[PDB]
Amino acid sequence: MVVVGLDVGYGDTKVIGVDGKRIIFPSRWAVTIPVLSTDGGQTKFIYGKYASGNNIRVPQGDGRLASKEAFPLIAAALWESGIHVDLVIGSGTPLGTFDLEVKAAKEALENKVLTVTGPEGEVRQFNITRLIMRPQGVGAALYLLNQGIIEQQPGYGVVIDVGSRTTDVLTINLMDMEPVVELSFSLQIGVGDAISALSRKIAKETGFVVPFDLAQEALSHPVMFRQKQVGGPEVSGPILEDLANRIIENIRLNLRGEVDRVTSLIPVGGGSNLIGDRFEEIAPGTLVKIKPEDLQFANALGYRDAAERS
Ligand SMILES: Nc1ncnc2c1ncn2[C@@H]1O[C@H](COP(=O)(O)OP(=O)(O)O)[C@@H](O)[C@H]1O
Ligand SMILES: [Mg+2]
Repeated sequence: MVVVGLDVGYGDTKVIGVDGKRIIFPSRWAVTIPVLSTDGGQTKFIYGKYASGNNIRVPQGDGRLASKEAFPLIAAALWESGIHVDLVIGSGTPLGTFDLEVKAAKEALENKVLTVTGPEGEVRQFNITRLIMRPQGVGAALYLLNQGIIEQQPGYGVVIDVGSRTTDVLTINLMDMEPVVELSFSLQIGVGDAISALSRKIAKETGFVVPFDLAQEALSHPVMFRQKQVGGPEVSGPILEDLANRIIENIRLNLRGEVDRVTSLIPVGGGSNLIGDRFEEIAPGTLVKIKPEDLQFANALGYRDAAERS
């Protein structure tokens, strides 16, 4: 058994390979720097950073592995995973739809054989034995439980997963690491919002259209496109505080009175890299320390862990 843990998110796909190497390609694949192929040859796509264009595929849901917008990424994951196989895949999808979405994922990948072709004519064949699935938010909880960054006890943990499109909050009861369904939800407010809050912002003062990835970067660090130096953090406050507040307010709205049973607050996901610390005020000195580099990967890391435990 090779074990991979995989997290195909609207923005980035995240994968954890052999001896826990961390692959991660932007979640986008257009048909035509590897061309790969699930059809043996007939068909062929670029993925990741090197797909630019108009007829460009993307995920239309978080954690939707049975989706036809997802396959070429999964395929592309098992590529960069580094099998020198018989793999188990550990993954997640949000709690709201957790059950349906597990079902499709098993139909589309359990006991099936993804056959795939890259440069200089190379076949690789993964037989997928099983699919372990855990809700998004739980993946990240475990991994931190395994690392001792959190521990079991009385009270409730709140994993706040800042994503690219959605912010995904999962209230978990520490006694038993079981999610509290009624106290668990998804905002449709992510990082893009801060991004576009910026691309938009540029032209409405500067002049041209500032494209995706400079815009992404610009949230955390300054930029240049056409010898034009647009972007930077002291500007970026007025955005990310709103992004942050919107997220925060919306959490008080959902959680309420029940914000008193909260012992740990657990910023996770890529965006906690900008507005993470800002989340203390929901319930202060319940924050839980996590290495910046571990934030986009807490879930995948935990989906794989889960995979081994069985
Ligand atoms: N180290 C980084 N520095 C600044 N921002 C980051 C960093 N890593 C991730 N982010 C931001 O958080 C965003 C979303 O996180 P992520 O969960 O990876 O995407 P997804 O929404 O697909 O789950 C990223 O797209 C990126 O803009
Ligand atoms: Mg995500």
